[PDB]
Amino acid sequence: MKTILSNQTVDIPENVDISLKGRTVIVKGPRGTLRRDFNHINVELSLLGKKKKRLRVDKWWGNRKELATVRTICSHVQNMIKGVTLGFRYKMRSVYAHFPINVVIQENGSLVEIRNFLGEKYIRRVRMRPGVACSVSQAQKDELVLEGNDIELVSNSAALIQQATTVKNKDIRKFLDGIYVSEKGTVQQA
RNA sequence: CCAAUGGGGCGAAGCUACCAUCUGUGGGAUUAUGACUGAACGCCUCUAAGUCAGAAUCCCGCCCAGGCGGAACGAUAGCGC
Ligand SMILES: [Mg+2]
Ligand SMILES: [Mg+2]
Ligand SMILES: [Mg+2]
Ligand SMILES: [Mg+2]
Ligand SMILES: [Mg+2]
Ligand SMILES: [Mg+2]
Repeated sequence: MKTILSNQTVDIPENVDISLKGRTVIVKGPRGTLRRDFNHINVELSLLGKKKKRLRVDKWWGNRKELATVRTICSHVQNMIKGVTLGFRYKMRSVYAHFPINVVIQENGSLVEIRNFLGEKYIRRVRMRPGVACSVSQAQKDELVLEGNDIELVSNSAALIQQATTVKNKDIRKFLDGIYVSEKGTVQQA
């Protein structure tokens, strides 16, 4: 079955300016700008109102798979609003039974060195995605804080570190060592 | 000198032996898999749209040949313009 119309709307905070170049969404906020291209989805984007702006997503004559893309766009656009206003802050804890995991931040938070992971002599060097900054946590021991405006870049950056410290040829239910994503917050709490 | 290389010792050059010696190499997309964001299904979800890492595999490189396939350049005798 094709549905005549399926739509959803997004509310834009006053401090965020959204402009459309076709299906390219440009969100400008206090923390910067994010541009995402949605040309791989056949939807219709509309900006409504002037005082309280809104973004509308329309899908005319959509089957089940095409209808599922309508909310996906809204959620991405909301994350972009969240990124440019509050930012994204993933925290990671390093877990170890015997060998402390030493983390050194280089290149202004764009490179992470991991040493002595399960006692390995090999040094792991993880490169953060552009626009993502890693830093050791002054508040807690054995913790990292990744910050950025793009949720996917920040969360991909953290996945790289988490998968860098993988245990091999052991029972990973026993050998639990590794750095893991422990919290998903925002840079500015508001 | 002859004995169809008379026999035997040592033996140049050449050839030749893991029986001596030397040299044997880099990327790309990715598989399995593990994940990101994320609906579908207000939650969840590696998947649906989008995204990441990924290998004796695969393709290429390096290497071997070099097409009824080209190229630049030289010189061109009764011959070119
Ligand atoms: Mg064992
Ligand atoms: Mg005789
Ligand atoms: Mg001899
Ligand atoms: Mg590769
Ligand atoms: Mg996959
Ligand atoms: Mg890849």
